[PDB]
This record gives sequence, C-alpha cells and structure tokens, in this order.
Amino acid sequence: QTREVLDPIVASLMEAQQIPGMAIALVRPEGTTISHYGAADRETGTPVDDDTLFEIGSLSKTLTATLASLAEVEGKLDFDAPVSRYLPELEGSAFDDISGLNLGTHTGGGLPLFVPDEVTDRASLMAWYREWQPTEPIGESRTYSNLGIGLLGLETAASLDGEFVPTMRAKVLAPLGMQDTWYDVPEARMADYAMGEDKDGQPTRVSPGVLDDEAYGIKTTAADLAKLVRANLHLADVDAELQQAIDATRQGHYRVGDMTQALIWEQYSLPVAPETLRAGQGYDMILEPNAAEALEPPQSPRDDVWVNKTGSTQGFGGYIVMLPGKHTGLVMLANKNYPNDARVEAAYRILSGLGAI
Ligand SMILES: [Ca+2]
Ligand SMILES: [Ca+2]
Ligand SMILES: [Ca+2]
Ligand SMILES: [Ca+2]
Ligand SMILES: [Ca+2]
Ligand SMILES: [Cl-]
Repeated sequence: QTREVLDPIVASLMEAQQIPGMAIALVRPEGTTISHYGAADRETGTPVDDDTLFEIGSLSKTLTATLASLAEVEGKLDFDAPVSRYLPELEGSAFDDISGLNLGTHTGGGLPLFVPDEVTDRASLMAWYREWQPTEPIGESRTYSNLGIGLLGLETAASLDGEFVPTMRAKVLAPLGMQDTWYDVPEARMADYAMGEDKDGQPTRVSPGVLDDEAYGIKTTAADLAKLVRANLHLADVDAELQQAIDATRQGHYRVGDMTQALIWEQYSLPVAPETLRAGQGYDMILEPNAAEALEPPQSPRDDVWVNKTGSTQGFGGYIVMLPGKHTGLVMLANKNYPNDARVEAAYRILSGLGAI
C-alpha cells in the first residue's frame, strides 16, 4: 500500500549505502505506519523491531528545544532575556548579552561547535563560558553549536528548578508517550540497543560527554519520534500547554539564506528543490558562520513549508521531515552514518511517491 511506495526505496537506499538496519515511521492523518528493515547489529544479525533503540545524535536537539519552549509557555523562561538572568553564575560574561532564543537558533555570537577538551564537567564548562569571547555579532550570525544548545538545556533546567533529564522525562517524554526514549539505556534494554556502523564498516557506539544529553545523547525508536512528529502535525491529543510549546518550536526566527531557522527545526518554503535541502546539510551551512536576519514581523508556524532536521553519531544517521500543510511526516533512523544527501533523496522520493509533494 503505503508500504508499496516505501519498501523499494528503503531497499535501494540500504543496498547503496550498506546500512545494516532501519526503522521508519510515516505519520499521516488517519494514522502512523511503522516499518523495520534489516539488522539492529550486523555482527549478531538480531533484527530491527519494535523495541530497537537507535542513536539519534543531533536530533536530540529538537527535544531540548521543546522543553525550552514549554518552560516559556509556563512563564518560567523568557526567551529574549539574557541567559545570565537564569544562570547568575554567568553574570558579567557574554551571557549578559545572549538569550535563550539565540541559543535555540545558533545565533549566540559565534559560540563554537564542539565542547573543548579542557572542559570535562559542569564546573569547567561554566568557567569556560565565563571567559569566552564572542566572535560574531549576536543575533546576526548563525554557527551550529553544541555548546549553545547545551547551554539552552542548562538554562531551561534552571528556570524549571530541576535537572535536565528527569525534567525532560516528566514534562515532555511521558506526556507524549515516548516510553522507549532514553538518555542512558537501562541494563534491561541493552539487548535492544542497535550497534552503529561507521563509514569504514566498523561497529561503534556513542560515548558520554559534557552536554551529551542536551545535544546528542538520545537513543530511541522511530515510533517514539513519530509521537513528537504527530504532535507537531496536530494529530495528537496532548495537553494545551505542551501543544502550544511544540507549535512554538516551529516559529521562524531567522532567515539564513534560503533556510529559515526555527527553534532548532530548520525549514524551507514550498516548493523546495532537493539541492536547497542538500545545501542546508553541508559544510557551508554547518561548518561556517552564516549571516542571519531576525524575523521581526515574527512569523507564526507556517502550513506551506518543508520542516526538517538531521541527526548523526559516528555509527548512526537519522532524518525527520514534516509537511504541516499535508499533515504528513517522516522519521528515518539507520545504524549507519550515511550521507545527508542520500537522506534527502530518499525522503524526497518517499514523500513524492506518496503524493505529498
Ligand atoms: Ca521578553
Ligand atoms: Ca574533544
Ligand atoms: Ca550528561
Ligand atoms: Ca519587536
Ligand atoms: Ca540520485
Ligand atoms: Cl561536543
């Protein structure tokens, strides 16, 4: 059916990219279709199924954004306020001049991509933030930053008077029914935890690290990510405040060339060419500063857009696409870090084959 469109495209993709296993969710009005392909671990051959956990890498950032947005809806976090208003340990630093919004849109003054090696824990991280000098004009330049979205998670946790993961669990994951979503995979689920395969065909699994939970640490199922997508598409029955928080994550905040930066979510007006999508996931967007123009007639969530986010670790590659105007979404998780361009092509062919574009 829907499977007749999906199955050949994923077979072709997994063959071409030598991906051991995939889990895919297709979200539409009148329902969600879950499909599993291949092996969760190439070296045991254990199949991908309902319980298989995939590393989603930077897709974790969408959950971080959602929690921040919920704190904002609850009146506990002001997105345009200086981050030092909620983390007074950073008073007198650059974070007097950088907001939660800047952090959620990668416009925090050129804040760098990676946590530096001299930062090993929360104390050394805060010391590093206190000393750091902005290298770009705050709110006028975008640099993709684990440090920034990480700090947004810490700011959110402070504003909610709780710790990041328990707070995430209580306020976002549990209400969405995301009960297969883990920051630290329990012993009892280790048999479900897919093994990654890197670009050389070697097994690999993500290591813990500072700001891991906020930036890249989730292991989850396609089905759980589909719940977050369903809610984004107004197809879920969720509490009003959570729904509002989720809707606000899709508000466009900056124009960045052809891309609109929402709260972590990245979006494009329809029709969108795949080449534009590809440009969004390459060196020039991800590894250079890009000029960013605040959207000052501040836009409402749009119904005529391609909304997306990639996520990877060394051994995994995930992609989410949402088409709010079609009430359709796609979640693709793989245990190989395969090229972003191939993620775009496969998503586009699936969605075109389904008539959604
Ligand atoms: Ca304000
Ligand atoms: Ca390092
Ligand atoms: Ca952690
Ligand atoms: Ca204004
Ligand atoms: Ca092609
Ligand atoms: Cl990092």
